[PDB]
Amino acid sequence: GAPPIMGSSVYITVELAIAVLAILGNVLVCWAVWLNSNLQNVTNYFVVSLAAADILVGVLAIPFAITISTGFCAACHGCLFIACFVLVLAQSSIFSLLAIAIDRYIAIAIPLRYNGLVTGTRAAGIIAICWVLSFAIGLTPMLGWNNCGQPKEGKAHSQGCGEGQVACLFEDVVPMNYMVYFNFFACVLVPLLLMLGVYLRIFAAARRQLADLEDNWETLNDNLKVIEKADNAAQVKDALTKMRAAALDAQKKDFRHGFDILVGQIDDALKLANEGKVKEAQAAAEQLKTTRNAYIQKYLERARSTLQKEVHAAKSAAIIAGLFALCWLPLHIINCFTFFCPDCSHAPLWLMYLAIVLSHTNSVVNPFIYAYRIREFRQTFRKIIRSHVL
Ligand SMILES: CCn1c(=O)c2c(nc(/C=C\c3ccc(OC)c(O)c3)n2C)n(CC)c1=O
Ligand SMILES: CCCCCCCC/C=C\CCCCCCCC(=O)O
Ligand code: NA
Repeated sequence: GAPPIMGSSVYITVELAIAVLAILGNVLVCWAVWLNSNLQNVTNYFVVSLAAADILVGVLAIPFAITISTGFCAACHGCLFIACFVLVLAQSSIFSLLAIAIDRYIAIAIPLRYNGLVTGTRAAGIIAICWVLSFAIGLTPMLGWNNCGQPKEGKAHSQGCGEGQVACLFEDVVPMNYMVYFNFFACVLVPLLLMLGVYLRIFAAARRQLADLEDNWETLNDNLKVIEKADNAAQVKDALTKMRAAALDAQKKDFRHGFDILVGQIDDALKLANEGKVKEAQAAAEQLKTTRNAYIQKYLERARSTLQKEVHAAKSAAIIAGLFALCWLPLHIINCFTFFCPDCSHAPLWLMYLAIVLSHTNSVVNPFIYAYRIREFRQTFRKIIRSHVL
């Protein structure tokens, strides 16, 4: 049996190395939001509420993890705070993720009423409510759902613990039924499943909007080409009416003239054919071709350009929410095993160290996703390096 101090120096070093990277990267995000006003919006106010949770991980949660690793003697309730504080920071992070997904869903689904729903002051109050709920969910064991009533007297005397003190160990103070049913299934697994469902509606609604533009465009141009080889005066009344319903369906100030000019030329062709004049109406329809291929077609590509921009942000936020579940599921399934298969042997200590270290890594990857995926966060970052390194 090798001395345990050697088998722990690499653990403390990895925990301290991750803590330093968690404090620097996330503070840099909070510094860019305060500096650039373009980064000040409802979406990023939830990013700061998440970066603040990642900062406190490397400031308090990681020092708490190194402390409990020793099993030091302390009051049973004082040990509960050191063991369950990371649950508070993990709860608000889930709330920030679920809040960002809802905000992006409103932007793509209801863009006309987005400015009326979300507000700088309405989002700030949601953050405060989420932080209060995260303390309630995270500190549930301190309200009596703990193992203080049945302390392990054999280990208390072993660490030389005084009267009333116990060996601060997570599995000995936090019940497993709380970690698996109340924390994992209810407060972690269920919220993540909703995030998966909200993101499916976002990408599906975006695809539906793209299909309308192409379908509304197909109904526009292909219907006008029908009248170029027409037969009766009513045969063009159908095709011009098909383009009229598609002109308004696609309209849903640079295009304000563009549609008013094109729809006006359309109505000046129904009546021209409403009187039997088929050849005179087709001549007025070539005037639509200029409008179609000059003053309106730029809108269908600008609207298509904005949709692709908005979806790109939905992927960037979904990548972050996906990386959160990846870093936290291994720890939760280990608990599931210890709780569901008692005949099984408990997971070895070296695997417990990998699951905990992996769960702390989540507090480091988020500042990297903002840069590599958001252009404005990159440039604001770079201005901080240039205006600080010198
Ligand atoms: C809520 C997240 N969480 C756990 O899930 C958890 C846990 N500790 C255990 C099991 C024991 C353990 C683990 C590592 C050790 O040395 C470093 C050790 O000596 C014992 N678990 C299961 N902790 C970290 C203290 C925790 O905060
Ligand atoms: C950037 C990292 C900031 C945190 C640095 C501090 C890390 C260590 C924190 C407290 C360790 C727990 C204190 C326990 C007292 C000694 C235990 C013992 O001697 O048996
Ligand atoms: Na986190």
